[PDB]
Amino acid sequence: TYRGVDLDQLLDMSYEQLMQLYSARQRRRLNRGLRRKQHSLLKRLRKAKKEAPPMEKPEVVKTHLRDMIILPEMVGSMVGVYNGKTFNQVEIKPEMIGHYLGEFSITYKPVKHGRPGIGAT
Amino acid sequence: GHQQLYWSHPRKFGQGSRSCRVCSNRHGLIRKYGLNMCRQCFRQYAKDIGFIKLD
Amino acid sequence: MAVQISKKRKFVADGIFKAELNEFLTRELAEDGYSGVEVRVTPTRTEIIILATRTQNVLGEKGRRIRELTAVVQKRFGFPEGSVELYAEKVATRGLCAIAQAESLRYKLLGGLA
Amino acid sequence: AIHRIRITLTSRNVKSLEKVCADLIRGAKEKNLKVKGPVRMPTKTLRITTRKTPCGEGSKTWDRFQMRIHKRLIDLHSPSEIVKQITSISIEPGVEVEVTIADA
Amino acid sequence: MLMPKKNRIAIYELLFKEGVMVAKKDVHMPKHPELADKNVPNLHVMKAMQSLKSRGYVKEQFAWRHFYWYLTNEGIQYLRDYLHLPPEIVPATLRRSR
Amino acid sequence: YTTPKKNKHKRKKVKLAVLKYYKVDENGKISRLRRECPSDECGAGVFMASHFDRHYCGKCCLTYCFN
RNA sequence: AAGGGCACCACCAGGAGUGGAGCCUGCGGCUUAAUUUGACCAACACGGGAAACCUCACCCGGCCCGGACACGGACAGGAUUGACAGAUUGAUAGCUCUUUCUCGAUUCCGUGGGUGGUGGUGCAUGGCCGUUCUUAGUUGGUGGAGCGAUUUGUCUGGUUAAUUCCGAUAACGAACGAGACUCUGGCAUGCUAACUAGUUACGCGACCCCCGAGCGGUCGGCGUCCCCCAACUUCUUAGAGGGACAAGUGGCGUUCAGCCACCCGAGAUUGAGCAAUAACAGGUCUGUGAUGCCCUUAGAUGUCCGGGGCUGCACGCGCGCUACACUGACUGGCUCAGCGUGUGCCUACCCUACGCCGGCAGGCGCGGGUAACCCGUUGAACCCCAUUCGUGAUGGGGAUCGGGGAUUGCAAUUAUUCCCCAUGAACGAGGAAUUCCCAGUAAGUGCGGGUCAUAAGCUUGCGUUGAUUAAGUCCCUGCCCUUUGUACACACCGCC
Ligand SMILES: [Mg+2]
Ligand SMILES: [Mg+2]
Repeated sequence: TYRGVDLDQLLDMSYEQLMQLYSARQRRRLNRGLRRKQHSLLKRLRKAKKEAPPMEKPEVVKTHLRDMIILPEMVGSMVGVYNGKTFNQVEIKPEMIGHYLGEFSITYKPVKHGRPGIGAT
Repeated sequence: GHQQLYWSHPRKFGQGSRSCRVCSNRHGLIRKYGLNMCRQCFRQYAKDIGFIKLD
Repeated sequence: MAVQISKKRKFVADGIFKAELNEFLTRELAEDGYSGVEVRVTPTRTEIIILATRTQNVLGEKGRRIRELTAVVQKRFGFPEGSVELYAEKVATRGLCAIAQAESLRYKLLGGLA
Repeated sequence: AIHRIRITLTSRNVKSLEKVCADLIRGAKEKNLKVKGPVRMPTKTLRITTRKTPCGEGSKTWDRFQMRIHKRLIDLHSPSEIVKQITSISIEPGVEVEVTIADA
Repeated sequence: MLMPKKNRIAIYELLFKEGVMVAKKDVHMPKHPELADKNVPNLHVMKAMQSLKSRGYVKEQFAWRHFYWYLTNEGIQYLRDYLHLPPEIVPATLRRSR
Repeated sequence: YTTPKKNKHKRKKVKLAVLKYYKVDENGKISRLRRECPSDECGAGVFMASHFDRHYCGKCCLTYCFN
């Protein structure tokens, strides 16, 4: 439940009234025109989901654009998000709606602090 | 590539949109009074434009 | 008005034009004993006066090179046609022009002189 | 037309502006037009501050430059027409002039 | 350079109609300022003039961000017999009012 | 270096012989066996492609698909 | 080692601090595919270096040649180029593949030869600039001396900020630097001018007293350069000039050079800029179509495109900001600035009055301004006057963090910025050490400009408020001149 309505209503929740359910940043993003790359990615995920076998997850789809905002019609896809080095496949959970795709493929590994070198004498 | 991606990335603003009018440098530009000249080039030519030292 | 820029920007643009023209004359008339540039602008038209030693050398066959430079300055800065004239002036006491003497020294060094 | 015009002069130095503002009005008096007094506008000082070094290593010494733009306003007013009377500008290089009218 | 004929002759006749031509250094300029109607990219004219300099029919002068190509005497007859022109039509710099 | 991918194979063209994709019969009868591009920018001189499921114009870049 | 003089990048007497806390920012270290790199008084809010893309030079991948010219093959019976579909691709890169159309001599191949590179080399270099050193010192000719390296000139002394000058004098005659010089601030009721600056007077007005004044008080309300329909330049502007010279008086002084006190004066030392010889293996080849040599140059170290990073954290350090509060905080009212900017060749991107909507950040239409014409009389902060708070980690502090709302952009996640409501952490004046400073000075305080599509904790300036202490010294840290010792000369960070 993103904003109190279920996912089923979100599937047929058109863009014009969906912006009143997103936050301010996402609403401004959707107010501005989505470019052709995002539409092509949406068509690709739709193609993968329709060609996906029943009761089985779809195939992986890769992309560099991690500034995509998550839409409810992309739930359940296998999306591989670039981290700068490789593509990181990630689930779309029913709780990830207002979050950008880049938040789920970290751009660095967390540091394991070692013995300090010559510095900090 | 073809023309669709060779210069597709916009440079209608920002630091990469501006270069020195002499040496085309992208650092230390002087946009004041539309001078559009590099800091080094301005020190080189300020006598020629007419910016002279008083104090 | 709206077409014309402010006075400060206009003086800045004039200085830019002066510096660019000086650089062009330096890099073009280096072997012709270039000394300096003097420009006289009027609302009617502009007059550009080059100070140099070898006027007969900067002037091509029947003024060919002076015509070439006049066309170059016509094209690059986009003046109205026929509104610019180029005069080549012989300097007085060329030993007093540090630019000419330095260029002559560079010519001597390029000749192979110690 | 019956004409009342405005003449403005500006440059980077004061000697040339002063000699133009002197000889032009003297010629106007010899050519018997009454002249509105010369108005010296406050000077525009264009200041640019720049580090002397081209690298950044040093003692952080800033080189400051100036450009003093002085402009003078002189209004030539005659009972009869003006432009057919005075046409010679007598302008040396280095000083800018703009000739407008009361309507402009 | 893969640039076609139809702009090559246009650039050539611009270069012959007057003794010089001026081109800013910008390989990404959508359109060279003069010869506006021909829709010729600036990179094509830059490389055409570079090839002409390489063959020696034009000499090049470089200010801050501009080229100042000067057509030479070996550039006269080459443009003449490339454009199929009798030796009577001259560039404007060569002969004026005479 | 040591690029993980092999060097990408650049396309080499097919080296087509003389075109000859039009035939006349019994002492001369024109037979357009290739599609016409109807646009002005294509013209009536050039022919269109003969793909197995569409037609392509070399200049007009239109696509006529037959189902 | 001695003698003399000098400096808040030294001290004294003080002031404000830093170092103690949080945060911003830059170095090191750690981690990383990558955290690009230089720099270690004279690096560490520096490279005008406040990077989402670009910047980018780092990494992960994908294109193009933007490989001229010459030679030889190749070819109009096709050298070769673009491309719809599908797969393939992050990609709607015809990049590759299946598939055919299409350009036509511009290309393709190979051989030399270009070319380019924020690639390397500042210990090859130019230029720039920093430092030695902003101290007062430096040199030629001729002459004197010494075999000569060299020395005199360039000094015993007195004086100065100053080898500044007076004085002696084997020196004389010079030259640079200092000085002189330019800008700046301070006085000019002296001159010129002012509708793009004002003032005064007057006429319309508007409001209060109107008891009764009435040439009463206020107006940044309207007008008198609308052309006959007022004068004036003090206030403002900016030009020409003047004005200050140790000039006058007393004292000290070889009564010379100068020094102290004082009257009159606006001012009896306004701050800056420039700034000698010689030098550094000081920094920049990442400013340059400044550049030598070397490396690469088609699977590119070129170039373009996509993304990430340059911010990444057990930690150390530098410059800053915020504070630790009652000399305060909050709320309301009252009241004064000055620099300086504002719509663009590429280049799109301006300052904004006023009206309306919204609580705010913002949005919606009318204008002005290319500018002493508009923002703007820049109604700034500090401060002042009144309210509340009450010595508590408290109404100080706002770090961290949740949610929501707008702005810019192609894109705001690793939060651009802003706004609102939430949480209130350390911090109760900071060890050893250490920075800067003598009058509109420190410090408090805000405002412009730079960077800016969006932006300042930085910086350059500007203004407001505004001091304590001192008119000395060499004690430390150093410097100049003379003498002296030296076994040093890469010069005591020496040599041994
Ligand atoms: Mg409170
Ligand atoms: Mg001894």
